[PDB]
Amino acid sequence: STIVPVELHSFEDAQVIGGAFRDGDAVVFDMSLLSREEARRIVDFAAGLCFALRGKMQKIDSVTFAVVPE
Amino acid sequence: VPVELHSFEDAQVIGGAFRDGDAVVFDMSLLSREEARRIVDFAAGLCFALRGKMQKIDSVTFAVVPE
Amino acid sequence: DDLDVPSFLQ
Amino acid sequence: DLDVPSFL
Ligand SMILES: [Mg+2]
Repeated sequence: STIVPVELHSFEDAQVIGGAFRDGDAVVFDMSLLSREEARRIVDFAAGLCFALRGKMQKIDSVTFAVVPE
Repeated sequence: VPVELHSFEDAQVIGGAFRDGDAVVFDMSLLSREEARRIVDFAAGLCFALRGKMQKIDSVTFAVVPE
Repeated sequence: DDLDVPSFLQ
Repeated sequence: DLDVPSFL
């Protein structure tokens, strides 16, 4: 499989990250359209996804992160 | 598991017990509004990943239930 | 204490 | 600065 890209518009958009990630796919997500606090929310949700499945989380830049399955 | 949260770092206690297959009940009365939001988002992430159940018990009490 | 379970977890 | 939480 190949990395799923996501352009986030709201916190509900975390469902795309969650859905693809729990299906065993790496997700790269952009938060440039998100506010300071919305990005904080996304990162906390993504951290939760990662911890539960023992995956890897990495910062690419200030508005881009990736969640990688175990 | 009745976790009293002091900061966002205590998310690890919820996470650790939950991914080990245990239901966790956590209290957020000591947290600021910003910290409680962070905990709820993290807990939502834990639940979504493992298809668990998340429920609000009262205003400062939530539960995360596996499988 | 105005927080709830995100809707999409239903 | 928005980073990966330490416990990960
Ligand atoms: Mg938006």
